[PDB]
Amino acid sequence: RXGXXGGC
Repeated sequence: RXGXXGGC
């Protein structure tokens, strides 16, 4: 998810 991405 783009290097992490914790919400959308």
